[PDB]
Amino acid sequence: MDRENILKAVKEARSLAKPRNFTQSLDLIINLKELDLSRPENRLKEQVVLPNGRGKEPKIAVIAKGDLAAQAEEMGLTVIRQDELEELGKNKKMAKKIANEHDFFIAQADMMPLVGKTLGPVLGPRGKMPQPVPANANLTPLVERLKKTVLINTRDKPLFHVLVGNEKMSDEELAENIEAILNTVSRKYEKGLYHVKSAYTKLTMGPPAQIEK
Repeated sequence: MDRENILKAVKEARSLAKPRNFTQSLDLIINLKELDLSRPENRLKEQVVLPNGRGKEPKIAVIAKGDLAAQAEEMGLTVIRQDELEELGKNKKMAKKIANEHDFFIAQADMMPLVGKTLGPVLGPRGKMPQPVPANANLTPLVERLKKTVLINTRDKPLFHVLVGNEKMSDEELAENIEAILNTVSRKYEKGLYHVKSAYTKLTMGPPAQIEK
């Protein structure tokens, strides 16, 4: 899992991927070996800020009110104010829709029990429960980080995928994105990257090419 060998598997995944009428994204498949995923201390669940971003920007919703919601409308983010949160509670159709349409949710801190009550049946099963920020937080740092945030999640199984980017990125960029994920498996566990049995790269409709080591 050294650079020149990630760069090689990124290149072999591209070359083997028959071109399509959309920009295919590159997925990383990690196989974990020797770990007990019945103990939660061994389950990886991290937010990694990829250095080079993630291909298309993720849609972000801001459940707030006041200045914090004045900033998000300004940034062009989807704003769900308190009033609109109450109606969404009565309407499970419109609630599964906002959830399946946004990648990340940010809620104003004090609105979280009210989001727990109203949108909670939706986002919680979906894993999109909002990240709380102070009522006076500046959303610009936060939204910057989140535009390049993906989420490693083993749940209970020795296997996971993470998107590391798309076709329109260089091999070098996708190398440093994959290396940013691997450096995280390595940081968690004390034997390090010994728990990576095999690791593959793949385009959306490409074949998978394993990273040599």
